[PDB]
Amino acid sequence: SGFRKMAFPSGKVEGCMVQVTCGTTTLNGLWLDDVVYCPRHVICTSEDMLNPNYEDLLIRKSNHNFLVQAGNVQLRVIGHSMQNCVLKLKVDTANPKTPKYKFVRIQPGQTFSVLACYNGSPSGVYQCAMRPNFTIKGSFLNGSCGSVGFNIDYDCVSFCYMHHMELPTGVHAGTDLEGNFYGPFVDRQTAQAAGTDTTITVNVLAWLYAAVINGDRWFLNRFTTTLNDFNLVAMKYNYEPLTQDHVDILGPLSAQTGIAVLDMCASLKELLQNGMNGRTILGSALLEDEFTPFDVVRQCSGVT
Amino acid sequence: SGFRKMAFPSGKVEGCMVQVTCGTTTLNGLWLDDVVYCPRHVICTSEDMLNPNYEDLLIRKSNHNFLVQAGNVQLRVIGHSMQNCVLKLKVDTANPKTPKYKFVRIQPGQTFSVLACYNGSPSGVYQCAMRPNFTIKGSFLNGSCGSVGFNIDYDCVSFCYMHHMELPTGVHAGTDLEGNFYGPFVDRQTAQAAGTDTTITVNVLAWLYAAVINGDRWFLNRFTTTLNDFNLVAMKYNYEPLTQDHVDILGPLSAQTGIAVLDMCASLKELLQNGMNGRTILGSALLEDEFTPFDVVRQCSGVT
Ligand SMILES: O=C(Nc1cncc2cnccc12)[C@@H]1CCOc2ccc(Cl)cc21
Ligand SMILES: O=C(Nc1cncc2cnccc12)[C@@H]1CCOc2ccc(Cl)cc21
Repeated sequence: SGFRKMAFPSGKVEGCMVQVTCGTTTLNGLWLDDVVYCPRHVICTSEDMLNPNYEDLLIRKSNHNFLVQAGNVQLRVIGHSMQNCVLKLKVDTANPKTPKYKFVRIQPGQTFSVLACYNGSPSGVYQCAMRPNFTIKGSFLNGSCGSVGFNIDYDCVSFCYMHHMELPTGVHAGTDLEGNFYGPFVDRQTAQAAGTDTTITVNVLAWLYAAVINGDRWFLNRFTTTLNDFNLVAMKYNYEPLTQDHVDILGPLSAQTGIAVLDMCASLKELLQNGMNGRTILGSALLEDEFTPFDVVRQCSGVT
Repeated sequence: SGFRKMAFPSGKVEGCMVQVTCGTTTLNGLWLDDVVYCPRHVICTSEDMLNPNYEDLLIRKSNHNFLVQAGNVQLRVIGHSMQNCVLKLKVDTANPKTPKYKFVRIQPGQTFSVLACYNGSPSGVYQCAMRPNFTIKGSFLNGSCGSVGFNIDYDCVSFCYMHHMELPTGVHAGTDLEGNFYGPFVDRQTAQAAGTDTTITVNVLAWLYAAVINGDRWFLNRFTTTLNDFNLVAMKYNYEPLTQDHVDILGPLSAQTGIAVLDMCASLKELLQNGMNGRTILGSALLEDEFTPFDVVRQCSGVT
């Protein structure tokens, strides 16, 4: 028993973290096989970031200008190319610690673990979610760029995110491992609207099932609802509309607890309309939306 | 910017995790040098746990009865001994992945990262605190026993905790790496009082400083207090009394923000007496006590 915001074990990802220096800029790189992946803003000075012409800035750079350092050993750069907002540095040595890996583009509402790095060194690991508006509420300081988000299925690491930017609002933006930004963000120090964010409804319901599994049951009630009645409430409270796909993904949790999905929706409706009344659920005074139904099942079953 | 419940990178600890089987019981072991450390209840069946005589149960066991498996390779056990509530299995091979390490006994209120394991395999990592009553609010299922808590200073892992037991209340109890329980707990399936827990005052204040650093300042007020006036309030709300040592440890955060410690105490006093009024601080609707002043400084400075 017990429910925690757990991150995947970070070892397989620590072994890929390298330091990438270009001119005066240093950020983090991801070394998989004979390729180092890093944000393309490694070629910019602070004044370049205002309105950078990346093609033109990269043209002034050569393989010898990119300093890649793994731990304490230098890697020889033999190729460089720009793919969207990432640079791919071909090095002459395959990373001996390259795990089984995939590059995946996660969906809004999905969760992942971030290994925060500075100067190619890992400082911490946390579990977070890709918000519906495609930002992440991370913990990133200067030099954190190039830090990656990932999931782990047994031995295969699915890299899903690379940190690029902190918006003036304090939220974070980044790309998939092909350099495509999540959301409408561009890699420029300019005004950028994050957009209206919503609460991930399926995740809150999943977390309410983890609460019932772990003993916190006070929020359970004598009521039920319909998808449409619940969705009217979700609209009023800036929650993502619940669809039959969300109900279907909640099937395993609904089966384990014996509480129908729409019955749990009625509980969520009452918590939305009445608040917590000074009580807590799984040690939290707000409705948690950073645990997916897959995460709750994984944590309550013990998948390693 | 951004503030997260960050855990240390778990790689150095993943490389020490082994599976320990004795009879029909399997739990996790910690392989450092040529020694595997695991909870001594690995020698018990479920019926033994009611009132076990560990000396007598261990006497029926020989080195060949302890099956230690690292990944997919078996370790040869050449010695066994019981130290308090841990078994030390001398194996014939030193763990090649043994990092620089220390065995430390942490103080109540201090934090650490837990690498949850099942069958010697790491499933997740989370940051938690040793409660003032010496329990931990972890996330542990059957087979999690032998999972360890630790801190990391550059390259040195300080092992501070080994999971042993889940109390009927759903809280967790365990030992230091010499087998000494934190708190009054015994390794028996019997009624065990956890004791009155309190909120770690210094940690809440530290987290309030991290909120000011990161922008959440609404809770700041035109008031100040004294250690004694604040402590009367702390008493009423089951908060640990604040001492001059706590004020002293808050010095760096007080210096960074320019907000005197007793001025932040006055803010905490008002939050205790008036609640949050439906607002949040660092995305939380309650006062967080699982970040020490050292953790806030580390996270806001970027120590790797
Ligand atoms: O965001 C960036 N810096 C950081 C990232 N994350 C966290 C931080 C925290 N504190 C200072 C800086 C940070 C860089 C530098 C600023 O201008 C831009 C503009 C667009 C892009 Cl793609 C990157 C950057
Ligand atoms: O606590 C224990 N089991 C677990 C630990 N942690 C989490 C769990 C979750 N779910 C089932 C079991 C768990 C073992 C077995 C029960 O009897 C005792 C009594 C004292 C001692 Cl020292 C250990 C044990």
